[PDB]
Amino acid sequence: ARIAGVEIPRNKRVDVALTYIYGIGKARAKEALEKTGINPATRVKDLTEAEVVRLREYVENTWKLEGELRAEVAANIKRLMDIGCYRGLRHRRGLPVRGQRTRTNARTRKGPRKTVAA
Amino acid sequence: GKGDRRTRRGKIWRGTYGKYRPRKK
Amino acid sequence: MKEGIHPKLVPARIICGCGNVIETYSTKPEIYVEVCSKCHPFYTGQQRFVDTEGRVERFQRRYGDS
Amino acid sequence: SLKKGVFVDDHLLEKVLELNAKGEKRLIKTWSRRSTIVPEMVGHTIAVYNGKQHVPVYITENMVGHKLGEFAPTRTYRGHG
Amino acid sequence: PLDVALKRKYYEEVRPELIRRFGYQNVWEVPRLEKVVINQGLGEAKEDARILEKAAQELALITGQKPAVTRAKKSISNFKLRKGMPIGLRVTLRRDRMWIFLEKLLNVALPRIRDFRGLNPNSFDGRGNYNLGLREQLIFPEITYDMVDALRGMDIAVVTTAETDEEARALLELLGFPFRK
RNA sequence: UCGCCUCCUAAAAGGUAACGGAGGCGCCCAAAGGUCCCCUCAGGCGGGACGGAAAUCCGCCGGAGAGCGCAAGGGUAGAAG
RNA sequence: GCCCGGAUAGCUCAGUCGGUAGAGCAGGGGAUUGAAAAUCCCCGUGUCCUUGGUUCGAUUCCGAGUCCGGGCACCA
RNA sequence: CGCGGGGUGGAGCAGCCCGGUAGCUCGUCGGGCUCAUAACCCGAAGGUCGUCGGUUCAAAUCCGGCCCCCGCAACCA
RNA sequence: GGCGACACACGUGCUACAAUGCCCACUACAAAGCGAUGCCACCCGGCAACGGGGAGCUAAUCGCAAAAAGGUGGGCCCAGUUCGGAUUGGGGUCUGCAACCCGACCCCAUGAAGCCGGAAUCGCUAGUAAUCGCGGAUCAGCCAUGCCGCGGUGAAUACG
Ligand SMILES: [Mg+2]
Ligand SMILES: [Mg+2]
Ligand SMILES: [Mg+2]
Ligand SMILES: [Mg+2]
Ligand SMILES: [Mg+2]
Ligand SMILES: [Mg+2]
Ligand SMILES: [Mg+2]
Ligand SMILES: [Mg+2]
Ligand SMILES: [Mg+2]
Ligand SMILES: [Mg+2]
Ligand SMILES: [Mg+2]
Ligand SMILES: [Mg+2]
Ligand SMILES: [Mg+2]
Ligand SMILES: [Mg+2]
Ligand SMILES: [Mg+2]
Ligand SMILES: [Mg+2]
Ligand SMILES: [Mg+2]
Ligand SMILES: [Mg+2]
Ligand SMILES: [Mg+2]
Ligand SMILES: [Mg+2]
Ligand SMILES: [Mg+2]
Ligand SMILES: [Mg+2]
Ligand SMILES: [Mg+2]
Ligand SMILES: [Mg+2]
Ligand SMILES: [Mg+2]
Ligand SMILES: [Mg+2]
Ligand SMILES: [Mg+2]
Ligand SMILES: [Mg+2]
Ligand SMILES: [Mg+2]
Ligand SMILES: [Mg+2]
Ligand SMILES: [Mg+2]
Ligand SMILES: [Mg+2]
Ligand SMILES: [Mg+2]
Ligand SMILES: [Mg+2]
Ligand SMILES: [Mg+2]
Repeated sequence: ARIAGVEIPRNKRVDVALTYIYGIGKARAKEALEKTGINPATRVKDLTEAEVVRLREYVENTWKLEGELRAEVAANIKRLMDIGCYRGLRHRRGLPVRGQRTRTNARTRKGPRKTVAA
Repeated sequence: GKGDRRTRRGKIWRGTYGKYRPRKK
Repeated sequence: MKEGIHPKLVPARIICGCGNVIETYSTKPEIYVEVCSKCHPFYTGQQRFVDTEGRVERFQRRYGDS
Repeated sequence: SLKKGVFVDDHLLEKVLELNAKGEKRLIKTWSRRSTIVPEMVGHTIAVYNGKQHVPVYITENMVGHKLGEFAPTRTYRGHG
Repeated sequence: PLDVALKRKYYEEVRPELIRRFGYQNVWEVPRLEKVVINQGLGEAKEDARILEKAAQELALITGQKPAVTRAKKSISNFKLRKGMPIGLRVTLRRDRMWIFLEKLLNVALPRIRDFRGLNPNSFDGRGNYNLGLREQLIFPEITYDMVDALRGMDIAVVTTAETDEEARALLELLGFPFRK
């Protein structure tokens, strides 16, 4: 069944199937399992629709999540740019922010190669 | 893996300790 | 409505994070809905739970006391 | 980070706190990019240094903890071609 | 089936608040609510009307009524489109069946819309009807997510007897339409 | 260039020439035919997920500028669509 | 209009005493190569010109059928 | 003037018949092999089709004009 | 301030693409080196980095120290995943006058490319190659995956 936003996981496990939600996994996940007092080894396939509205309510309420979470990250950066700060100029030019080196492979942040002549 | 610091094996590689490699002998 | 190839649309039941919506009158009676906003969680019947704005707020407060 | 901390340079930290209660506000040239900014800095006009020259920067509330050399970038780029 | 809570809710407490607000000499002049028209434009289904037979199946489930099929008005090159083919399903519901559907849409559907900070309040058409549209079909109670092959949204038309939007905004507000203000 | 069709030349009936000005035909359709019943266009603005100048949907204005298998003309929604 | 002849995987297309489908350059996989090309080992419905019909059965029998060749023919 | 052909990546040719997806050789760019260059190998980028109209749903492709290019012709006088 | 630039291009590397594998728990076996301006046991606070407190050692006499693979047990069930951890958001610890440019680390969130790599091309003949952790030099801290060394487990194959 479906937790915050929509994000339906199923089968497999529950502690695992919690990760599949945006904002959640490992730590945040293994936590809400004990704090709603639910067995982590269960498979979300089967469990009482009770524990489900228990688990939904905790997770969905405790911390902000996939819709509102993502949009806040977006919102931090919007502010990191347009403030005019450096950390946000490396946002404007799509370039690596936290330290590192751009003479050679930035690729993850740089996109695929666009080769040129010599 | 040796690069995932959020594992036992990762920290050991990086030489560090923490929640995923606490120090108790 | 022409008679044939058509949903029945018989009085229903339905559920939520809330109790029933006993309006009902639908196809496929007795349906179970994830949760709503109206029933007043989530926006309508405004909770504003979990709420934001700390980021301009934060590096003010902690900052020169620390 | 620091915390037991909050490092600002006395040089201008003075000259800003001065321009607080004098009642007057001016354009202040600093070489200190190592220091932090605000709140008694906000609204002031500071010229930071990039290594080459002194660059005017307007201050405001969301500029909060950001070291003065953020808003004064060091190298020149303008693309490749 | 003639009872239908929202309909009830219109007569006792939507009309009265509407008279007392705009003020109306005549019993009729006050806005009635006619004809929500649901339309799925599907180019998605183009050469395949196999797709279509499930989509129309799906709308009937939510409306209690099957759509007719719109067909291609003219032939247009830049995206496929001989003038023959089916472009989409469209169903016109009124009178009860509109209400029983409108009800679920207000109480259930939009709640289950991801995020949803409220309906656009500029989509009144200026002569005081309101269109809105959805990006997926599984926000309805009648859809189980294991019956979805692929996600196609629709356009919802709502036609008010209200002559202005100012009036039409009120009617739907008081009816319970969540707005982004 | 040579037969056929439309428009001008053609002088408000018909007809009317030039190695005068311009374009089309040598098909097509078992529905694109008969009849009965319905239905009314292009376009403009406003609205609406993917929909963009344009796919579909809703509102208002729109008397014919759309359509009529193909050239032009005549004609035609009180239908020939 | 005739007579018949040419009818196959992707290509030449080869194979009609009825029962089953095949090779070469191709295409891919493997050795071999520093160059490529030989050579060598493996894998391809191609429902064999089309449809009713005849016996167990039909690339393979009969009526129409479809497409193409020189060779005939004819043309108010 | 006249009849026929053509104009498309940098170069040379296809494709235009038969409307819908632009191909080939060289060249160019990045990598390889070599001490190195060449040859050779593995990758790649690059045309809106002379032009303006028109026809169609759609035009390199069918039609009209103009602009070049090649070609043939221009006899009895 | 720059040596840290970034359309690109090459050498050396590291971490991987997973089930002879990943994770969590427990249970083991090394060597060589370092350190009383330093190593810091053990106690307490914190998820943790680490911070307090504080004992022993000029050190076969105390400390770094847990060796890791291995082992035992259970979990994952072939999935772009409990694979893989790049990137980014937020929150902190430490060094240092100072971490914007340019430190390392910890937590929370984010989770990318990647499903064994064209032409080409490198190392190794045995305690070697693979693979696994550990120490020092420099050093405030550290961009060390580097370098110089240490032991753990431990192949294949040479017709010619
Ligand atoms: Mg770095
Ligand atoms: Mg991992
Ligand atoms: Mg500090
Ligand atoms: Mg409006
Ligand atoms: Mg209206
Ligand atoms: Mg004739
Ligand atoms: Mg006329
Ligand atoms: Mg006349
Ligand atoms: Mg006359
Ligand atoms: Mg219109
Ligand atoms: Mg419009
Ligand atoms: Mg007309
Ligand atoms: Mg005509
Ligand atoms: Mg006419
Ligand atoms: Mg080259
Ligand atoms: Mg055109
Ligand atoms: Mg003569
Ligand atoms: Mg250097
Ligand atoms: Mg850099
Ligand atoms: Mg390296
Ligand atoms: Mg210790
Ligand atoms: Mg503790
Ligand atoms: Mg201490
Ligand atoms: Mg150590
Ligand atoms: Mg991928
Ligand atoms: Mg951060
Ligand atoms: Mg720094
Ligand atoms: Mg820096
Ligand atoms: Mg796999
Ligand atoms: Mg490799
Ligand atoms: Mg040797
Ligand atoms: Mg080491
Ligand atoms: Mg050091
Ligand atoms: Mg050290
Ligand atoms: Mg290190």
